[PDB]
Amino acid sequence: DISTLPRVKVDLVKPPFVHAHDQVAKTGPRVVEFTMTIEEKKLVIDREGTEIHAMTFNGSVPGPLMVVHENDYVELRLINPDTNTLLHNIDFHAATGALGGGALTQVNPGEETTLRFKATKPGVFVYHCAPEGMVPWHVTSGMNGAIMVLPRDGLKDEKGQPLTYDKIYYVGEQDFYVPKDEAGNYKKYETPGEAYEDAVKAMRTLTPTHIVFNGAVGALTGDHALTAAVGERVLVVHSQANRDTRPHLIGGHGDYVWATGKFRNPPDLDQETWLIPGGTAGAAFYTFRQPGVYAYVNHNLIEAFELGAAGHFKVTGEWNDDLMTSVVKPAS
Amino acid sequence: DISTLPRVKVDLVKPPFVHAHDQVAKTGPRVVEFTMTIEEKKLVIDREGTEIHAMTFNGSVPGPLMVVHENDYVELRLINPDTNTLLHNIDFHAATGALGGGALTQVNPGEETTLRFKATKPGVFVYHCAPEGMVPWHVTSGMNGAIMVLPRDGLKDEKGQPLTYDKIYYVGEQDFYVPKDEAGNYKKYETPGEAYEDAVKAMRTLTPTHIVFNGAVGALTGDHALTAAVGERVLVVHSQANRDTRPHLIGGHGDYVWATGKFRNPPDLDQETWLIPGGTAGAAFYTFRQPGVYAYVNHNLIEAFELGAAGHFKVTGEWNDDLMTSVVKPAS
Amino acid sequence: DISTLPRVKVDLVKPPFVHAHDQVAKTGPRVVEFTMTIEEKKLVIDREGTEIHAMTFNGSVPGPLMVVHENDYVELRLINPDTNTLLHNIDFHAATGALGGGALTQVNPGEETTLRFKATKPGVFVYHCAPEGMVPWHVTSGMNGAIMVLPRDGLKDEKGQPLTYDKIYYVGEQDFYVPKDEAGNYKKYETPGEAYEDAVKAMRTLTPTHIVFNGAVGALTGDHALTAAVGERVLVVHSQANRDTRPHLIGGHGDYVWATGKFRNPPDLDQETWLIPGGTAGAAFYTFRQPGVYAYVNHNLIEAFELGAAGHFKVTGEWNDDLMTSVVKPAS
Ligand SMILES: O=N[O-]
Ligand SMILES: O=N[O-]
Ligand SMILES: O=N[O-]
Ligand SMILES: O=N[O-]
Ligand SMILES: O=N[O-]
Ligand SMILES: O=N[O-]
Ligand SMILES: O=N[O-]
Ligand SMILES: O=N[O-]
Ligand SMILES: O=N[O-]
Ligand SMILES: O=N[O-]
Ligand SMILES: O=N[O-]
Ligand SMILES: O=N[O-]
Ligand SMILES: O=N[O-]
Ligand SMILES: O=N[O-]
Ligand SMILES: O=N[O-]
Ligand SMILES: [Cu+2]
Ligand SMILES: [Cu+2]
Ligand SMILES: [Cu+2]
Ligand SMILES: [Cu+2]
Ligand SMILES: [Cu+2]
Ligand SMILES: [Cu+2]
Repeated sequence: DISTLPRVKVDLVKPPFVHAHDQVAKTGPRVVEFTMTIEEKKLVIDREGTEIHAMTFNGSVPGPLMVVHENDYVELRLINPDTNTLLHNIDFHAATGALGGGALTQVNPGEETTLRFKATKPGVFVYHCAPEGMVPWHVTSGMNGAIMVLPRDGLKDEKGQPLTYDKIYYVGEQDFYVPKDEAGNYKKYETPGEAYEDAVKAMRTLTPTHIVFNGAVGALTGDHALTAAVGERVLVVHSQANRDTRPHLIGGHGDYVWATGKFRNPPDLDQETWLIPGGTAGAAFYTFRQPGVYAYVNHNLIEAFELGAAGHFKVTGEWNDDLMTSVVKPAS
Repeated sequence: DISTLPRVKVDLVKPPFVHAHDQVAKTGPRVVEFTMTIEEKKLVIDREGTEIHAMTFNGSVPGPLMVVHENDYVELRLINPDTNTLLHNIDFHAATGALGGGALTQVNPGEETTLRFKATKPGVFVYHCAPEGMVPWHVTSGMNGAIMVLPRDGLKDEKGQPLTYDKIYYVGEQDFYVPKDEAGNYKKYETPGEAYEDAVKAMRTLTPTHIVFNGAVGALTGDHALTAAVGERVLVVHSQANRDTRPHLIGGHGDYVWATGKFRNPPDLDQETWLIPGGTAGAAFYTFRQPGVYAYVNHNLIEAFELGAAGHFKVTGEWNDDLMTSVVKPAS
Repeated sequence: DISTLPRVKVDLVKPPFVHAHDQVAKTGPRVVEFTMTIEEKKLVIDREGTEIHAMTFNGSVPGPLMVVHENDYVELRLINPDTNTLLHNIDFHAATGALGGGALTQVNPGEETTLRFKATKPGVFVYHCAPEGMVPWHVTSGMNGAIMVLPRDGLKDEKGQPLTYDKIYYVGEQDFYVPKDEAGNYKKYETPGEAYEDAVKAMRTLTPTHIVFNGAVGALTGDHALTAAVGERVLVVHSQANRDTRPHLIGGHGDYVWATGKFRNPPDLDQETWLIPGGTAGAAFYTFRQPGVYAYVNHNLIEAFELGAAGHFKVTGEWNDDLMTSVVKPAS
């Protein structure tokens, strides 16, 4: 009887940060209550000032990472304020039935709904908006995030031993398809209905104009670089709701990787790069061994360095000359 | 001595259906006899009426699924009637030697041939036409299918326990490259030789115009939706002879997935989405838990909803409110 | 104390050949000394005579395969002669820290440097140039190769039994983005600085003009076909520093495949085709069972047969009619 279970209210945080949770479940199964408010908003996505009309869960691209344990119930109150213009819904790849929830969560502006589903499978999973007939437009406008369903006894390695992270980050990777005129400059639009056909045309090229982490070129750099210390164990959850990606930590590895995100499977060890298929979340665990700057990229390096799919870690601590050293510095 | 083995003649069926077979082999090794007749034919592939000249095995895109057991012999009589115009052959990725058979099966119009090969490796595998110098043109004109080589003791899970499907479907995914003029409309051609250079030009864009299941937009919908009941175990074989895909059951999962199709490997568990590389067949096993409509898609959602890579399941049975429910239906 | 370890100097060979090494380590850990000299040079990459300005390690595309054992130290002397024009460096995906070495190895023309790193993880790994702000340009100009870090006790199968190759080949796959004018012909450039913006424009299409093995269309064919004999065990290392590929041996299989290249993981068995993500090296082991010509391809068959991603094996020995035979040769 679900009414007999504890309820716990989660207050979400903005990516790449993740709301507080316990890796090993400290309670029995619970109804975990989340609220998200849809926000349609202008977002500047590149250094040139390109501005799009983003469609967001909770004001961010990606939407926030939700975290529960296997066999918890996820109860989401989804709010579509009357300041928005479009119909929206939500599909959880973690859920079973009704198109992941999408068939049950269609909200016009000025409406809300509450969905509950049982998180029966452990893993990281995409969630995204999916209104009938408009699905890729909403997803590729930024309306996607992820949910992590932890095993009740936390993560395990390929031998069944515990893997415990000290820090977790959520990197959402977004492909945008900003319409171009025949000279190649972006077009802008006066209403969503006036934008729709050229959004479809742009999408049908299958060639993103921008591929970004955390909603914009450079978002995970500078004062917003990811951080760690030598010796810290970091889990990086990475999602891509629409297109394949191939994450890579420049100067590091994925020590344990669930490339397709599902924790009942043993992780892949020692990865340089891994393929997260479009429509999937994956997760990589790494223990930092060296300080300094790292780049975390999609290793289509054009996508990373020309289109935006690159962020940084800043790692503090002691340099290990046994692992790497300059024997003779560059010289004539 | 192969002449001492039983022969069994298989009568193939049109995809997405699969000819009758036994999961666990009820006999010793056999020579399994198949016949396919090549048919070049016009096919309408979209709702707009776009018509291409398809190149088919047995009149369908994809060609039919062949099913044998490991260490059976596959004996294929391949017929190229004189009503066709082109040379064709067949390459089985299940086979060993002679370019998968292609070097031994070149048939002009008005010819036939018979190939035998031993199915030494269990899995689902692509087969496709591959005439020297014209390979991607034939494949991307629809001339590809798949063969399933079952282990003699049927499928097994990651722990070695049996996995028995109640139903099986074969979804062939086809990328088409319909030539476009500089305004973007499709061109049509008067002979295959007159079409060849612009087919090559279209292919070299690496951007399909259409990506379809079972040969056309919407083919696996309406009266031709896939079906199941709550509690039924379904295997979905999915092939893509030329380009990567990322299948996903919207509202469901791949409970056990051989993404790259080879049954000696343990399946991946609990997948949301999986990557089937171009040139591969994969297979996903799912037990339905909820009734209703599901969409089965390539989860590049542009490819699914704009280019055609989407089909439906219609599932009968009882709704489980424990797994999912609307707590508060959409309202003001 | 690294100074107490043996040093061994390796003399590299041109791909697809691989310098001599032992699979099972015959010594304790060593400092393995390599030297590479960067060469910027013109290369003709197709049958039409298209000529690009390639950026190479050691004069080849790909750069040579380096081979060490786990927990050896790799000490690379990297030389940038004054006959080159550009700044270069090197990033090893096998290494830990300093962007894989790139932060420590920036060499102007007329400079050299020596980097040492400990090869702590077994696998095949990409290495590539990565100068800040110019990364995809150098990589997609050919400036990438691979390193194999063997387990000290050699390769093992999924059950922990030895896998010993008789021959090894290194296939580097290169995506080139030759700039096109609005009629579609390639452009040529008078200096690297004058080429840079249109190189970036070409790359941003995400559509390679050429995808080649060993630096050119047809490079691994004819007198330069790969060779083997029936019964020989062959390891094919395959890298792609920037874009996904899907290798396939036409007429064969990958009997044991590390698609993402890391030997602590069990190999995938019986693969037809496998996905090597951009930014990764993979390795496939096969025992030949039939003589004749094989094609080794990227199984996007457009990429293989139209853009260049195809090579050949020529295999000597006895034909096995049990595995495959023509029962009735093509006839009227
Ligand atoms: O708790 N049964 O899904
Ligand atoms: O968190 N200690 O494994
Ligand atoms: O190529 N990714 O959908
Ligand atoms: O080494 N990563 O580009
Ligand atoms: O979902 N396996 O990582
Ligand atoms: O039955 N030997 O392949
Ligand atoms: O088919 N019964 O497992
Ligand atoms: O991107 N698939 O070949
Ligand atoms: O949830 N599938 O788009
Ligand atoms: O081929 N492994 O699914
Ligand atoms: O040998 N420690 O990396
Ligand atoms: O090299 N003999 O296994
Ligand atoms: O589609 N490969 O990057
Ligand atoms: O069978 N390979 O194209
Ligand atoms: O890296 N696993 O092949
Ligand atoms: Cu929406
Ligand atoms: Cu989805
Ligand atoms: Cu054909
Ligand atoms: Cu093939
Ligand atoms: Cu360089
Ligand atoms: Cu790299």
